[PDB]
Amino acid sequence: SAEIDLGKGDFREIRASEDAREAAEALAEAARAMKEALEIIREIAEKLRDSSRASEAAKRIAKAIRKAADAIAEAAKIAARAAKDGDAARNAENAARKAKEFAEEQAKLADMYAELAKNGDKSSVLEQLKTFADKAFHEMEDRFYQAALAVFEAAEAAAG
Amino acid sequence: GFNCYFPLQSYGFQPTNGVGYQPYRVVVLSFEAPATVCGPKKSTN
Amino acid sequence: KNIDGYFKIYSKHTPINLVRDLPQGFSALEPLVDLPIGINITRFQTLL
Ligand SMILES: *[C@@H]1O[C@H](CO)[C@@H](O)[C@H](O)[C@H]1NC(C)=O
Repeated sequence: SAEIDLGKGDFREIRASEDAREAAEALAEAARAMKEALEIIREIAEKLRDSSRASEAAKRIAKAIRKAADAIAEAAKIAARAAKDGDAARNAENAARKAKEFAEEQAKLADMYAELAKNGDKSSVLEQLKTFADKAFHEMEDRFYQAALAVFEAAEAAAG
Repeated sequence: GFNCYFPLQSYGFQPTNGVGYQPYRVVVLSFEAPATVCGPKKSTN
Repeated sequence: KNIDGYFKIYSKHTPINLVRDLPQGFSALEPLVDLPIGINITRFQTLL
């Protein structure tokens, strides 16, 4: 019952055992990190305008993907110990692997695309930026959502 | 990858996906020699 | 014949008691269908 604009607009303040609440602030290292990631990459999806900005913007994005990579794993973890249930906890540890790695794989790659935006040869590299960022932005929200309800699914498993 | 991309892209359709992400069904009918397709003209008593 | 994109077709079937002469008869051919197919027709070949 808390104003958080997730996918399809579902809004919550998880009502379960306090570790699931702790899987709501530690997951707010992700739940607040996802909905911020899909807003600044949303600023880079087409408001990408400057090669000079492309250098450090992708870096902050890459550090945010890197931030997101080890945030989504950090959200999917603590519930699985307080999870009375096992079946609904499988996805989170998978997402703790899958969502982290998929974010991780681009988190480094965004850096190798931030370095290519570092020097900033706007003749072609911006077309690199525009193609993976949306690809990532499509991938990150896809990866977000898959965890974004699998991370609460473990918190749901961690209810009692 | 890495400056090389498939011309494809997968919609990820899961039971939980956002309502704006869930699959939607769309019909687009085109209007446009003899003209044969005609609306039903209702008769009368 | 094809007019106004309508290829009309008229037919008529009458028995034959003659050998090889287009009979000195008289019959009106009548419509069968009015095909609304927009096709140029300049050539035509039969099928047996
Ligand atoms: C006949 O051929 C002409 C070629 O100029 C074409 O424009 C026209 O559509 C054709 N008509 C039909 C009924 O196929």
